[PDB]
Amino acid sequence: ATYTVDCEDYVHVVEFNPGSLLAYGGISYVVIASCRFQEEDSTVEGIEFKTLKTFHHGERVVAIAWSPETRCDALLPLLRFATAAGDKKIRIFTFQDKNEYKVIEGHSGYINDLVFCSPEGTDIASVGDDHTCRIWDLGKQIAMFILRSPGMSVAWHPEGAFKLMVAEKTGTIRFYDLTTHQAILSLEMSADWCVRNTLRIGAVAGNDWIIWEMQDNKPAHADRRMFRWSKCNENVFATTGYPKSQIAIHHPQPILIGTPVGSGLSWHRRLPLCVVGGYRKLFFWLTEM
Amino acid sequence: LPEDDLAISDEQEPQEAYLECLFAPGRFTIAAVQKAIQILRKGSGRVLDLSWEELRKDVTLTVENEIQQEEFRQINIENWCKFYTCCLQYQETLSRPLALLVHPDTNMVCLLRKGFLSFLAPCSLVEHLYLVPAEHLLTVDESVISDDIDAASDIVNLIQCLRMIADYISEDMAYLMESACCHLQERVAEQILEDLIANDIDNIMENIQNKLQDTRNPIRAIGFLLQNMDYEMEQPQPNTRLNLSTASSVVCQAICKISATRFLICRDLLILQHLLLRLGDMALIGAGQLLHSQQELIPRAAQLLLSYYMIRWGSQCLACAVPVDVEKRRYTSGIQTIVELFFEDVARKHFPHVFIQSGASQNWSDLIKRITNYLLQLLWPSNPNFQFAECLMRNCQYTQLQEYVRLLLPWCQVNVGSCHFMLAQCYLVAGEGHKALDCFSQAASEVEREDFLEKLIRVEEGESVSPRLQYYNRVLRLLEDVGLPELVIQLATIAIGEARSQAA
Amino acid sequence: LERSYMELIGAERETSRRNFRDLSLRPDGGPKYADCAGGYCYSESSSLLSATRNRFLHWTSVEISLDINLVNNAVRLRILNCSILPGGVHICETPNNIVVLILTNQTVHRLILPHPSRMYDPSNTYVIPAIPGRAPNTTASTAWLSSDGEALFALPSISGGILVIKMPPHDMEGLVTIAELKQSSVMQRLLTGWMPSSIRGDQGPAHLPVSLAVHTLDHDSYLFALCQDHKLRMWSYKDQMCLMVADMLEYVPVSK
Repeated sequence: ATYTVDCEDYVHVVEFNPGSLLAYGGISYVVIASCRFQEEDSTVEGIEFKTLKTFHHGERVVAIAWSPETRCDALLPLLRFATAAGDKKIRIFTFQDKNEYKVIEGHSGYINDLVFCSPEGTDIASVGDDHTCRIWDLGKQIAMFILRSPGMSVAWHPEGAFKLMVAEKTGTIRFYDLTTHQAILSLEMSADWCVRNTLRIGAVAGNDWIIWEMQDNKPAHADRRMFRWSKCNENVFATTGYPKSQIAIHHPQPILIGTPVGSGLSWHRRLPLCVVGGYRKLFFWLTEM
Repeated sequence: LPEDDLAISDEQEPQEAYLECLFAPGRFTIAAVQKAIQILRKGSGRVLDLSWEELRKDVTLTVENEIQQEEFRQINIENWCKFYTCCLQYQETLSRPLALLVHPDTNMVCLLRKGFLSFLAPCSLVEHLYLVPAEHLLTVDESVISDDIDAASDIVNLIQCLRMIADYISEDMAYLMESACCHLQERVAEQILEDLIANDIDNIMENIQNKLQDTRNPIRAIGFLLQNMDYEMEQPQPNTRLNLSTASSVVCQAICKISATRFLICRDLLILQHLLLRLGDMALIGAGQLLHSQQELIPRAAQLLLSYYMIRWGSQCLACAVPVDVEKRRYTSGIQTIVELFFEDVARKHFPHVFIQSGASQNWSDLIKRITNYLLQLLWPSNPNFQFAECLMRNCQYTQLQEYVRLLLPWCQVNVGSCHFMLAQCYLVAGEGHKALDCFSQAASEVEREDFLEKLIRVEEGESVSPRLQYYNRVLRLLEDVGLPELVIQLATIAIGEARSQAA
Repeated sequence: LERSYMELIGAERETSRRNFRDLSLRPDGGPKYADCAGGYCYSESSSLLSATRNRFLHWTSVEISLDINLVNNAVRLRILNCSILPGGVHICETPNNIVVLILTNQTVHRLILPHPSRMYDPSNTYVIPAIPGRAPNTTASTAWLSSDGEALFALPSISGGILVIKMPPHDMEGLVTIAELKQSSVMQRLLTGWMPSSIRGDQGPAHLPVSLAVHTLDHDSYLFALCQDHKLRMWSYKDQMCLMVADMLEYVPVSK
């Protein structure tokens, strides 16, 4: 049914999309696991995690995103991560080198989120409690933009690297184009994109959720946690109870999964599984329909 | 005048906006809303045993349930309009006056209406300037100087220029300006004009530029008016900061009326300055300053951004406050809104002797003048939002503290380590332990002797024992107290690395 | 030139951090939330030093008292065999409590309000021998004290008259006595008219009290009254006599 592995250290979980491998934020740094399709019983669609290795940094990873620059050669994995560390640092890992963004130029608050995107160069966007959104361009160029309130989430337009979304804690959702005039549009836990950016989501901690197919700007539909997007299906929407373990799949209200506390969770690169990190365990859950 | 429209999305979607506009009008009682709910349903006395928030939810849910993208928005707006009209119609039965009584203990005349109570106040200068017409403003006979420029005719010309430019903005346009103005706290005037003003102004810009050029010294004039409008000798001082001592509910409603009128005028001043700054006119650019030593509209604009910030904060504070599910300021626990709580922290009465103002000539009216003051007279004292937000935090008002968290980070001159330490605690109480750490790491409390904040006591108890490694030792303990044991340990290690105290 | 006043409005609905306190005296649309005749009362601490600082109550006529003072909560009363007639609520102060005089449609209720604890023997029910034969109109309480209470009632139809009720609260649990006051105006200063016309059982006389008001200066106890024929009358409470009258300019102040 599900596949389960105990884990020594746990924080955030991301799945590799920018290809069948998984990253566990931890206190020391990040463990890389491999999704293996094989099952020895010859029952298929049973998926295991192999813990390939623990990467060490010595600082806690709160948030992590993979770069497309990652490759696998003949056994050695060449992996690049955009990471958030406990000391309010955004880093780019290659263990050959680590880029640091900190100092005056860096965030002076907690860094809620980070995302990576690929132009003719690579861009890192990050949002903090300092009330700033920062762009890092990979010659090193930086930008610092004021937000109205602390930036809880940031994500780039899929299929459109120039536009991004920022979700401010106050609830303003902003549409940012770095290339053009910075504040293109605004709307009144996270906000994110869906599809080829054909849809915009906005999720509150009181659990109200807005759906915009970006008439007037009014949300097309709305229902009732933090939203986690089904990668292939626009209409399939995932939510969880962090503090139990109630996991809900919304498109009526199904509660598909009930595990302990849930740290963080993400969808498999092609949608079939959900990866869930609890306190002591990491888990693959297969969902169909 | 009340106006209403669709929303693009700045002041949310129409359902939220109509819910606020229905709960907030000063022509509202609970019984009329409950009677209106009966018309879109059934029911009667059972709506009395509902909480105020549950009552908001039942109204909102009732309207949504009836309605089955553009037609859905139009039909939803119309249902809310019908409901608003029905609530108002039942209410206007209450607006009938019944009697008028004077009370000699208070300095109060009390009007009795058929389900509303009223008292008479004299209008403020702000209320007089908000209302029309321009001629009536100029009909005020000159007592501090003669019939002349310093009276001021030239000033009164400028405040009506402000009001006309503001009258251009729609409610949709006004909402986008609000999203911008608190976020604004770059070379703001040029961009803020381009997006907000330039699109929504006709070529009345030439008429505005000509009239501003004709007036002699217009910067001195409208700066003196701002001083008269933020005007809340020894006699003046005595009549100013009145003596530190239902009352809250009453002045909450006054502070809302006064905040709304000021909020327009402070915006209108910003709009005219934004308009002036992006003009290619040498004469008007020269009229926007004292040349050398240089004092432009840039120093004046900063004070307007600060006044807008404090007023927009107080306007937000109208809506909310959560209860639990006589000497010690007993109102503090029992208040129903944050503006009422802010009121009571500022409590005044003219009759008691003031220890710090012994020559003062010896509560409702007194308290209004003092609440209006604390926003307007800034010097050495701490940021107003920060003091009020600390008082909220001390009374366990975490949701309310969380709502106003963004305002604790504003213009750079008003941003202090004590504010950031408050952001960190708010995030701990609201379970946002990651964001709490980011604030604790960036900001240091090396403010060992600040008597003003009850929040600093826990730092200070160790600062009396020990020196600056105590900040990390304090945050270490605070995160132990909330059960976050990775983050605790790192700070214990930071506290040793920053280092009888060693033994302790 | 003229200056504008502005008013501040507060809704008479429940305080969202308090609740109610209900009372029934005796076995029980626009009516529900819209008053027919309210008043305020102020038990000033120059007379009532024990109430320090004095309580400011609001009374709305099912009979709601809200403390609009610089103090606390509300109470409500339900009144059997409705309703409180307009002007049927009167208030005066005892040295340790506040007393409400209420007329319904023809019952007298004496309610002591325990204000120290209601916002933080209460009711005696009286039938008065004047009331079965004559309609009630206006009331003015001369006094309400801890162990006593005295009140003045005017009647409009079938004939006008003025009644004094005297109550002993603590003697035999609220017995009551009457005094009939003749309105004995021997002379009047200034103008002079007298025309007492009567035909139907529905009638008002010339000497009908239109309006009345009580007065207290040291030991001087007086009631001022206006008659239907426009006489301004000075009634001494002590002697129960009309000490002085003045006749006004004639005009029509009936519903024409």
